[PDB]
Amino acid sequence: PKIKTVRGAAKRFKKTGKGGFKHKHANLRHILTKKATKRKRHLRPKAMVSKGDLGLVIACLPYA
Amino acid sequence: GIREKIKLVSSAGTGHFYTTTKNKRTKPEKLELKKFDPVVRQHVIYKEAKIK
Amino acid sequence: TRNGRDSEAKRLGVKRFGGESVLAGSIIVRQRGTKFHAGANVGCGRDHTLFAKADGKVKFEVKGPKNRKFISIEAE
Amino acid sequence: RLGRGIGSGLGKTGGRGHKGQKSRSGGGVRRGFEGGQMPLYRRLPKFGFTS
RNA sequence: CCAUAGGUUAAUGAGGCGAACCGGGGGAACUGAAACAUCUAAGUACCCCGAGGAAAAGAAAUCAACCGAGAUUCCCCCAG
RNA sequence: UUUUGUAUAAUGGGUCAGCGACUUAUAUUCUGUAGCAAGGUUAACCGAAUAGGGGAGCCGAAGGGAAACCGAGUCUUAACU
RNA sequence: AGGACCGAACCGACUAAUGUUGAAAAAUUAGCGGAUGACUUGUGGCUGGGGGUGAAAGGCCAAUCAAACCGGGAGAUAGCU
RNA sequence: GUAACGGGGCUAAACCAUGCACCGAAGCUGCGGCAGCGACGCUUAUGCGUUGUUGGGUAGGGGAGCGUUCUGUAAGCCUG
RNA sequence: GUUUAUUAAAAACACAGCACUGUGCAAACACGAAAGUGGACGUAUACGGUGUGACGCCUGCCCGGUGCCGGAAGGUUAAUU
RNA sequence: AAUUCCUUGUCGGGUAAGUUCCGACCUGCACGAAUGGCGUAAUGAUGGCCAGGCUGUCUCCACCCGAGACUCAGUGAAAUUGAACUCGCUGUGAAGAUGCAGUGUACCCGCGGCAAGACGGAAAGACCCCGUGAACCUUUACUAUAGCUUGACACUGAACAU
RNA sequence: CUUUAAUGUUUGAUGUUCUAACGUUGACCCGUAAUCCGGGUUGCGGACAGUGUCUGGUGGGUAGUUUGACUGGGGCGGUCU
RNA sequence: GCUUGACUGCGAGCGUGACGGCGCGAGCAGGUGCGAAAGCAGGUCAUAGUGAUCCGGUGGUUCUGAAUGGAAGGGCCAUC
Ligand SMILES: [Mg+2]
Ligand SMILES: [Mg+2]
Ligand SMILES: [Mg+2]
Ligand SMILES: [Mg+2]
Ligand SMILES: [Mg+2]
Ligand SMILES: [Mg+2]
Ligand SMILES: [Mg+2]
Ligand SMILES: [Mg+2]
Ligand SMILES: [Mg+2]
Ligand SMILES: [Mg+2]
Ligand SMILES: [Mg+2]
Ligand SMILES: [Mg+2]
Ligand SMILES: [Mg+2]
Ligand SMILES: [Mg+2]
Ligand SMILES: [Mg+2]
Ligand SMILES: [Mg+2]
Ligand SMILES: [Mg+2]
Ligand SMILES: [Mg+2]
Ligand SMILES: [Mg+2]
Ligand SMILES: [Mg+2]
Ligand SMILES: [Mg+2]
Ligand SMILES: [Mg+2]
Ligand SMILES: [Mg+2]
Ligand SMILES: [Mg+2]
Ligand SMILES: [Mg+2]
Ligand SMILES: [Mg+2]
Ligand SMILES: [Mg+2]
Ligand SMILES: [Mg+2]
Ligand SMILES: [Mg+2]
Ligand SMILES: [Mg+2]
Ligand SMILES: [Mg+2]
Ligand SMILES: [Mg+2]
Ligand SMILES: [Mg+2]
Ligand SMILES: [Mg+2]
Ligand SMILES: [Mg+2]
Ligand SMILES: [Mg+2]
Ligand SMILES: [Mg+2]
Ligand SMILES: [Mg+2]
Ligand SMILES: [Mg+2]
Ligand SMILES: [Mg+2]
Ligand SMILES: [Mg+2]
Ligand SMILES: [Mg+2]
Ligand SMILES: [Mg+2]
Ligand SMILES: [Mg+2]
Ligand SMILES: [Mg+2]
Ligand SMILES: [Mg+2]
Ligand SMILES: [Mg+2]
Ligand SMILES: [Mg+2]
Repeated sequence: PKIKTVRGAAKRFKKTGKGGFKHKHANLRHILTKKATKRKRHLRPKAMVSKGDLGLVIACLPYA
Repeated sequence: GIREKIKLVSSAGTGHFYTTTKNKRTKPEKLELKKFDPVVRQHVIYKEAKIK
Repeated sequence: TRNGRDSEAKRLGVKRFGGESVLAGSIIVRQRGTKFHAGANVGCGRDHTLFAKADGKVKFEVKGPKNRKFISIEAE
Repeated sequence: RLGRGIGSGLGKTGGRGHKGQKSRSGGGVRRGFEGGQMPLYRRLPKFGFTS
């Protein structure tokens, strides 16, 4: 049968041009006020998936 | 922790606000500060409000 | 017992030594209190972290009445 | 062809090592298992919508 | 009291068996979730009823999207 | 066989013969190889039928952004050297 | 008269020896308790598995019982050997 | 059961200090053989006085093979 | 008297007796999706449940906790509107 | 004390000597009144203790009668078993050696016996621990649920009085 | 607007009296050779009881499960950022 | 004494982590405060004062709006 994508990972990672995956930074949901503005500002932009986790992401996302 | 978080709402009506904390035992008077408003790109007076 | 506690080591110390070429903004040493003081072309962070304000070679020197240790960057 | 004698180089274990999950019949953890922690695709928050 | 229930005849028909497939009435747990309740397993196993050579479904109070298509069933896509 | 470590007084086997354990399907990624090549390839099905037809689709040649959108740029921001 | 007494059949099974791949997957030998009773026994019948039945030990329910046996789910699962 | 030189035995066959020998390993060196790899000389998918060097091995990774049954080759070939 | 058939026959269980409590008979209760049946073709001098366990002398104090019974004014409170 | 930890409590009786028994004492670690208290004739394959009789239970075993064991003939198993050309000692060593080192001893092979060893045989240890094992059972563990109970609506209507 | 006196209305709260739903494991008749059932007559009860949906309370009666790890074995103690 | 830089958008280059992440940062843009100015200020001498994701709540937003116009809901920003 067709492989089923892990739907939780498909809603958080988008494939990029050179095969990478972008995700939003964590730690920015509901305890952010006590965090310095500089810390919050750096978490706002999108980030690249680290090399260690590339294999796990590709396994969860076989069709994308 | 007994200090409670508050929000400072801009008077310009943009709806932007900052958040901070204040001691409720002392300093009952409302907090007024001049802070930068990103919507109007100017430093305006921010007024204390209730987080909800 | 009521002991057996510690915190993870914060990896302080000298990261770039004398004569090393560094890029602007690279931190040379992380410390607790001003063990080293900022000299020419060297900035001081809010936690007394000394960082390079220009490209060049790291040089350590001792000057002043207090016999203190200073870090400067010779930007060629 | 593993497990077909000493000379084959894959005998008596079939390349699976010694008594792990990979050595059990039908053994092995599911995709995204991080040893017990919630995996990275669950530590991180969801974002966006599909148009 | 008529009636009705009931009773006695006479005609037809049905009874049971049989592999799977089919429709319907009921309907688990082990297991997976590295535990476990929602969930999964699964409307599966099993039980029951009924029918046929097929059954079921079926001739739009259906879809489309401002263009149109024109009952149902089945296959490949759409698409993990 | 299991172990840091077994002549070990740790497990296994009385012996022989026969049998006895990494397979299969689908999908996906990588390598090798062959073909074609900015293109490649069809599935069901049709078909005297391993041919041929069928390009329905799928992947690739363009990305950025949550998205609308823009596009060799794009997002972020009022704007970015 | 008696859930009276002594004591065979009958029924029980307290002690000891033997037997422990037995004559016997619970018995034999010598003693022992009850022996007109809440006794014992024959032939039929009824109660069915989360149920039965139990003068109650988790006992018994076909040499199996803190949940019988048979088939099915089923190649349950087994981070263990 | 001697059992605290392995034993015999030793007054040096012990210890100390100098020497010169010898024994001693699958180490090293000779004389052959096989294989992997590196840069060369010509030639190089082949290979050549090549040369230098390497070749203990579990888990495990890589590479190259043997043999068994069956299909084509094969209405061929082997065989009273 | 009964009990762990097959290592325990006992001080364990049962027992007559005693007390509490439920039950007015389409009884309580129990087995049953239900019908029904048992209780019982019985009727509180009866039946069920619980604890104690002949007989003799006796069974003292605590209703705060937890249950049960009685009360219903007030507080709180579901479906519904 | 079926209850007493300290404990063989203390005293008395029984004995030559009694951690048991019997009688008291009370200091009841931690008895107690129908989860009954205390007594109680009779009963008991009931528990403990004592005395007489009686005896091979014993001092201390002896003999004898039978059935096996032993020999012969016939029939003819079993558990177990890596392979054995299967000695002692001391030391070493997966840390208790028939198998290693050293050394001593020992002609080859049966039969009747004894069980010290072969960590002898039996049965993937019941104790201990572990597994995000199983099962039963308990409860003011969690979530439910049968049952019981409450009300609204329906089956279900009329009239009158407040 | 308050205070509201009366006025009809619309919903409820009880109490009383009916019968016609419903109940009858009261009597009698028939089906009928019948302690079932059904029908009829009559009496009693009666808008209750009882049942359905929804709903609050109760509920080891019965289920499905949970009940951590480190640790000079484990538990207990301590610890977990 | 005067004040709100306990500023908004960003950030060359580094540090420390398996990762999630955490930390340091000159400089740039817009607006500020204190100084006459050079200049300093992106909280506190520094290192503890803390909690991921999911789900739900609040405000903002021409991002989306299942035929169309809205809307619900979702997204983004701020935040519980
Ligand atoms: Mg190998
Ligand atoms: Mg193994
Ligand atoms: Mg392994
Ligand atoms: Mg599970
Ligand atoms: Mg036919
Ligand atoms: Mg052995
Ligand atoms: Mg064996
Ligand atoms: Mg290829
Ligand atoms: Mg074709
Ligand atoms: Mg096309
Ligand atoms: Mg760009
Ligand atoms: Mg008698
Ligand atoms: Mg007798
Ligand atoms: Mg014996
Ligand atoms: Mg008697
Ligand atoms: Mg049995
Ligand atoms: Mg069971
Ligand atoms: Mg079975
Ligand atoms: Mg199954
Ligand atoms: Mg199995
Ligand atoms: Mg060599
Ligand atoms: Mg053939
Ligand atoms: Mg017995
Ligand atoms: Mg018996
Ligand atoms: Mg017995
Ligand atoms: Mg009793
Ligand atoms: Mg009370
Ligand atoms: Mg009271
Ligand atoms: Mg004692
Ligand atoms: Mg005495
Ligand atoms: Mg006494
Ligand atoms: Mg007592
Ligand atoms: Mg009392
Ligand atoms: Mg009492
Ligand atoms: Mg008796
Ligand atoms: Mg006695
Ligand atoms: Mg005597
Ligand atoms: Mg031997
Ligand atoms: Mg020995
Ligand atoms: Mg020894
Ligand atoms: Mg012998
Ligand atoms: Mg012997
Ligand atoms: Mg013996
Ligand atoms: Mg555990
Ligand atoms: Mg339970
Ligand atoms: Mg389960
Ligand atoms: Mg533990
Ligand atoms: Mg719509």
